[PDB]
Amino acid sequence: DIGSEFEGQELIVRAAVSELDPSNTIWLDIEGPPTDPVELALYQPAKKQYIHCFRKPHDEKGFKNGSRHSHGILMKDIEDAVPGVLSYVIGLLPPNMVITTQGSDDIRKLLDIHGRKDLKLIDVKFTSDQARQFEHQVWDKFGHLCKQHNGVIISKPSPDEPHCALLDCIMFHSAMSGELPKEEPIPLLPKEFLFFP
Ligand SMILES: [Mg+2]
Ligand SMILES: [Zn+2]
Repeated sequence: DIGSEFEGQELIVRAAVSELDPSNTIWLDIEGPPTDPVELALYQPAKKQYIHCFRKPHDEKGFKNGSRHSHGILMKDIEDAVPGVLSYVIGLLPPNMVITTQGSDDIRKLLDIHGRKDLKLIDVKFTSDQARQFEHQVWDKFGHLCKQHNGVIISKPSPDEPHCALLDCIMFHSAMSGELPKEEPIPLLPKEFLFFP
């Protein structure tokens, strides 16, 4: 408990989680399977804020599937992610918090694995077309928020846009609201802390 080389990261995450208001809508999305997640985002539109972090997968062979066909995150761009950050964020979430999601199955599993059966999920149950209404607009306006999706998406016309946990949250909220947010949410976790020097 005393002397950790990751004391800073821990304090940063604690400070970020303390900013979450359990009275407001909070979105959560992950990329990667719930057993080996590689990207996590929480987004609270009412406070114009988000928590966003990464982790290196433990199953590198399995990671290839999501990388090529879903999220487009290359191993090179997350191999230096500080381990445990993603789990620490989940561990700190307030008791019994209501979390908004699109497609609850994998998130439920993720949270259950983390022993967070107390967290409650709303699934907005969008169709794919509904969920991604604002995809191009979100990448145009907010794409600079995540530069970690550099792999071309293969179809197992034109390549699909890769899925980013953060931009997914933003575009899902935009779909629910009918419009993109006023302007630019603010990161609660400084990017430089998500990765090894
Ligand atoms: Mg997603
Ligand atoms: Zn991303």
